[PDB]
Amino acid sequence: IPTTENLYFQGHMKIKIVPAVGGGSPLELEVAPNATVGAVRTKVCAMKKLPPDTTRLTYKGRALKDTETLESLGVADGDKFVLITRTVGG
Amino acid sequence: ASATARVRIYPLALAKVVKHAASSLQREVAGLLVGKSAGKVLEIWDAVTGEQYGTPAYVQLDEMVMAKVAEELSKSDKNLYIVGWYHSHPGLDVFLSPTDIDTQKRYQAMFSKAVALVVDPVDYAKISSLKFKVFQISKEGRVVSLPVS
Ligand SMILES: [Zn+2]
Repeated sequence: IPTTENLYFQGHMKIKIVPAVGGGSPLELEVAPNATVGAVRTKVCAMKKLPPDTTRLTYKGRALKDTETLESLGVADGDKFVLITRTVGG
Repeated sequence: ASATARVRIYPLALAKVVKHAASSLQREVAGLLVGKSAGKVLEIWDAVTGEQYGTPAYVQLDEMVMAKVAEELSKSDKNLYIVGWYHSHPGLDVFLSPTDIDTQKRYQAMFSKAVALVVDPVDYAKISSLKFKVFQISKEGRVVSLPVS
């Protein structure tokens, strides 16, 4: 058993992240209740080759702050988030 | 030059954009473009909108509009998705402002073939047509107006 194998299985909660724009694959991330929304969004942005400062995660009907824990939101295995970006004109 | 070679807009989708814009000459309006890519062709199948705040010089679509629309499209059996956004520029002519460019750069980061449709309801092109363009930021970072049909 590789020393880092333990790290692979930390947190058996699976969450689905839908990118709001484009038809690209949703991500199915394995996370812990103690994870922050920011930690999730960081992994999502890494996977999608996005910069870190341009998107937000949404859950139910609200945008999430990166500092909130998944635990504090009542997130459960299987829940779904959407990754949005701002739509602002001038 | 650019990720999208040309844009095909379903006539009713265009009509929905124009009517939305024409119904609020006193402020900018915005919404979302729904469709799919087909190779380098971007197909716009529908245009949808929702809660927003705007003035004659600015508009922001509530972010939960995008969230709702994306989740619905993802859940459905249709292979359609958000492909871009639109906004109006009443009496201000058709271009991407610095604000718009920033929004569009962010759309393209998530979906390389994304486009921004800008309509000015108070004007008509020239045979007449609707006063609009579909823009994309090119690979070298310039705003380009794409061929539309
Ligand atoms: Zn604009």
